[PDB]
Amino acid sequence: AVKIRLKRMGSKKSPFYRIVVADSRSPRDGRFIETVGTYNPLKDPAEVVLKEDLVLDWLSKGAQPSDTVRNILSKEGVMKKHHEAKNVK
Amino acid sequence: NIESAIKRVRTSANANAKNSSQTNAMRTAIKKFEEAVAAGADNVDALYNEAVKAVDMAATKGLIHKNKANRDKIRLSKLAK
RNA sequence: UGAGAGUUUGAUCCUGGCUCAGGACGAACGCUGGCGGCGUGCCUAAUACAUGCAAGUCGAACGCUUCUUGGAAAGAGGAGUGGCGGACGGGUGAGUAACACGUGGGUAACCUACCCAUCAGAGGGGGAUAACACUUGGAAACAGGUGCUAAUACCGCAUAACAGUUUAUGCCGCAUGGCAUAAGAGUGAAAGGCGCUUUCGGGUGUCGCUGAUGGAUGGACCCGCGGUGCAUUAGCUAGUUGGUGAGGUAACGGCUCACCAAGGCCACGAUGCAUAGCCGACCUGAGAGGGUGAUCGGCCACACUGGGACUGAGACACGGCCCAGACUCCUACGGGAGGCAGCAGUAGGGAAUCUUCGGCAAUGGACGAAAGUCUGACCGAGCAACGCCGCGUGAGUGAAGAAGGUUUUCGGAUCGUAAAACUCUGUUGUUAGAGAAGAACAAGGACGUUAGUAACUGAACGUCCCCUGACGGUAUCUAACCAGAAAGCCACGGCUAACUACGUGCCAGCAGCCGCGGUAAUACGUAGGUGGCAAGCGUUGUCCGGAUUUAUUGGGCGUAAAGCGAGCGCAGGCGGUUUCUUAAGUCUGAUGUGAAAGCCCCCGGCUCAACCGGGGAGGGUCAUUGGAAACUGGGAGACUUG
Repeated sequence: AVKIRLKRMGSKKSPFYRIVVADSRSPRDGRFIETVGTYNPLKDPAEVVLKEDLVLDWLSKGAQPSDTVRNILSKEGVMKKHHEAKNVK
Repeated sequence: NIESAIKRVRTSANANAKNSSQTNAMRTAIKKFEEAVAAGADNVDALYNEAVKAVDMAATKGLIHKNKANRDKIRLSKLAK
């Protein structure tokens, strides 16, 4: 039940967010296995700061990227590349 | 206190009842078999395969997981047939 | 990156204790108002808990019932069976001196639905029941009886052993043992759900179901080493130690039974007693090392106290049950009800520690063909000057010392161009607008793409529209007004910058230490003068230093504190010269690991700054593997000085 997800680093008013990749038994900002990506919550068009190297390696193992990961990596087409290089493979 | 697991309580109660019946059925089947093997007379194959059926159907139709059934068939076939 | 200063005497040199100058109050300011950036906030009672919230979901598994519209069916609603989750998430440090933790390792003694991979497959029935209607007992909680009914609920039969032995074969390993092929005895299912073609069709795509092998995720067992005080704590142990066999276990095993012996652990500290959760880490040190275990993160353990299991693969289960005990509320007195060390909130304790606000918009859970529903996780809001960022309380000019203060010989000094006055200003404060930015990417639903089916006709894959922000009138900007609203702390005999007048004048009271007083006090007390931090500054407590005052780095025993009254020797510490070997210690290379955030350094963004981001050095006294053969250590010989 491995699962890639997000992680907050806020202050009071202005947050900063990070993608994080883990197993779903764990808490969100708690433990994990390794690291994937981040993104700016402010200044749209914000800073799409992605690894885009471990998502397809990680879903080769088989996981479930969450709701935000699918949209903001379909902006980079990684989920499009997921069913483009895995349903075609 | 309780919110919605009282249905879980009643489910576990029914499982107690029927699992108690099934496990007692299995144990009495096994002892009914094991009486005959030290006896040495007739009815040595019918109750043999009935004991093996009882163990296997309480393994799969019932549940232990697989291996107490497997250890029993090992210690059984290494003793009777 | 290592600063010493007072105090023993009439004076001197040593040795030596006491005190001070630095920083580390997770929470007491008697002052005061700028804190609007970043963070924290019951450490004493693991004390007792009113009030609400904190776990539900599935109608494409399946029967029944209440409504907008006597036949009508979509949407809605009510209960139940049945399925998955309540073992995650959040709290606390009471216990624990032990494989509980940290690090290195072992699985030829180990287990797992929840995500993919592979192959085998994947029928016909029964018989009840809940719900449902009526009655009995009920104060109630809840029991009971009769009758009827469904399923992916329950329940028996067919088919495969590929698992599992056992046999032969070949191959190998560290003892057991393991790896491939061929064969002797028994074993399942939901046979179900949706949508299409529906001309008998009955083929279906998907979602499910079962068996056997795999990867990955999670849990468990064992092993070497490391972290505490007491020896005014020297013996402890019998399932103990080993063997035999059996039961039992996911798994090995005295885990447990029966038999045979008496073995085991200890001066390197067994056993006993007291205290403590362990770690990554820290506003101490020149460094070796001392002190604390909060954040935040990892592991372990606990749920008013003690036992015990059941369902479930996973619990001996924090808002599950059963029993015993304590305590609390009702009882129609027979009987029942309850466990905030989850979030706020309550009373007591204390030197001391906060709001009973919204939403899942952001993110993360839980179920599902879908919208969706829940979340005191979390996002964020409202308090405490509780600590750190970074800026504020005008600036340029302006006196023979305005007035006036205190002091004086009265002739002057200082307050003090600092006033008064001119010229400029708005980081801000008031008013009003823009901006509600950035906070948000967004299921699904139509339009258009792949390996296959007879057909996206429907399926599993696209671009474009639709839509929503609790704090939000939030940030930020623009423009108008006025120097206006924006100043507080302790001493001045030395250590250690700062003087006067007078009073009480062995007494009222100051002392960090030396030390004052006692009519001429820079020491008691006033009043003015000055000093150092600076919207924060005094006092009190605790931790490291200064301390070479436990000295390995880094001290010494003739008289200062300090060689046992002396000998003899077990164990122990250290050993003469030399040839060859060895490689345990030692030096050296390669490899895996020492979580992330931590501190530092390089680079960058928030107007800089803290805060955040990218990259490597640090933490091994670590594990495997290869050399080096001087010194120490093990083996064989030699020599004569001891």
